[PDB]
Amino acid sequence: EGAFYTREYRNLFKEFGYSEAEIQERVKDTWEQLFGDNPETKIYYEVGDDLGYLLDTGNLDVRTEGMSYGMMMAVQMDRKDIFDRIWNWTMKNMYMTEGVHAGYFAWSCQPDGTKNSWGPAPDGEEYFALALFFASHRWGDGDEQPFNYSEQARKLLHTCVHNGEGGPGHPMWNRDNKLIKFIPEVEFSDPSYHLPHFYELFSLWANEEDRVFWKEAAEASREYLKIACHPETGLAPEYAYYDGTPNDEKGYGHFFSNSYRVAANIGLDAEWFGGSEWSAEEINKIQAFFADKEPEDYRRYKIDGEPFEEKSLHPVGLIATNAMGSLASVDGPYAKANVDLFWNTPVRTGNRRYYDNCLYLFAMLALSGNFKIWFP
Ligand code: NI
Repeated sequence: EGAFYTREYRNLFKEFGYSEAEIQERVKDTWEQLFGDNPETKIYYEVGDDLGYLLDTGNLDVRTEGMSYGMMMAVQMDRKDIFDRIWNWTMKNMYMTEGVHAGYFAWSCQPDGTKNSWGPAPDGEEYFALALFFASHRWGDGDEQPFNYSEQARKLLHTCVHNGEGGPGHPMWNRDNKLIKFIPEVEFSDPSYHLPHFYELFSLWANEEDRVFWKEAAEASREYLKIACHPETGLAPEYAYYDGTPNDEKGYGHFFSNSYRVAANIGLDAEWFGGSEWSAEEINKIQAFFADKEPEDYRRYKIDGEPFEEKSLHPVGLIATNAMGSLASVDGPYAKANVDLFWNTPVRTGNRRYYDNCLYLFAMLALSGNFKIWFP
């Protein structure tokens, strides 16, 4: 039974023999390397007294993926100061009041706040919403907008479901199949965006008129991952059609950066809402696939496992996600090896560090029993 029910979170590092003191130290150190004055590893930058952002180092921009991640990290770490800095920057610079995506958040901005696009990225929105609910529950709603966290969350999820009913906009979920979309104007998806464990919580906390929908989306997403993951290797494509098969029209049909998150998501869903035979077997497949492969040699792979010449752009993120997946198969043949590999992998430095280090901190939180549900 999941932590949602027991309110006890598995400390998998501890269960696998790491000391409580060393785990505590490693979690704090990871946070400090990302959010403190450690220029080589840092991804969070403070602006003035009331702003802050996470920098996508690989593209020199600020993304809703990163900002929503940073808010989730901040609430998990009980850092309202950092949470509010990031959320303030997000509302000031990213929230759109004009155009077909009014009510959503521009997916990419320059560090100065200028929007690079008026298109949103749904995986940002869903992380903003849950981070905001958690903020409301840990700290209480603030008296001034936009710090009325729970209202902001419910408003945002309203738009995600209902956009287009009163205007030219489009929803971020397909209303018929209850699946999250890659972007509002397309009819295909991205397996890594599927967060059934978030949707379960939305089914308790969103506007009441959408609570049944959110339960249905949770179930739809669990079913969708079964068809999207390769049956032998467990590998999911970056983009996939609603039928579960890869969308490779622009090269996103393979196992690469986006896909890494699928294992992590399965891990966290198992911890929060309970294990399943499917999830255990799926993590066992991915870990089996990587068992005989060196991190230095990790590639892009077709989902059937065929390797490309191209190396993984984010091999540390791949390590972190595979290790976080162990929460879904704690007795799995490779579960300990994956957790140990992660323990022995430092936080990343250099221009490509942002994505790896985000996945890294999520894995550190989850594997130490510190990626929690914050209830009202
Ligand atoms: Ni120590």
